[PDB]
Amino acid sequence: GNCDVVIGIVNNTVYDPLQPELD
Amino acid sequence: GNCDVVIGIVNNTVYDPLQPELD
Ligand SMILES: *[C@@H]1O[C@H](CO)[C@@H](O)[C@H](O)[C@H]1NC(C)=O
Ligand SMILES: *[C@@H]1O[C@H](CO)[C@@H](O)[C@H](O)[C@H]1NC(C)=O
Ligand SMILES: *[C@@H]1O[C@H](CO)[C@@H](O)[C@H](O)[C@H]1NC(C)=O
Repeated sequence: GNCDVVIGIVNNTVYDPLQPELD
Repeated sequence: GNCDVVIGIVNNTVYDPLQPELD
């Protein structure tokens, strides 16, 4: 989904640890 | 497994998110 439908929402960054792994 | 063992399996491409970032 996109952040244009959900009734209650917040802003935080999903880490996806692989970026660290790649570098 | 190996592709031969399963029945009705269809040739297709599976995409990996990690490879693009690495390159
Ligand atoms: C009620 O809940 C919504 C999320 O569904 C939130 O945006 C809102 O701030 C809340 N308001 C009150 C008055 O509880
Ligand atoms: C699926 O059904 C068709 C019927 O035309 C058949 O040719 C095919 O062998 C079947 N798939 C199998 C057994 O995986
Ligand atoms: C595609 O499927 C056929 C099934 O007859 C197989 O012979 C062929 O090797 C497959 N293609 C691949 C692995 O690229």
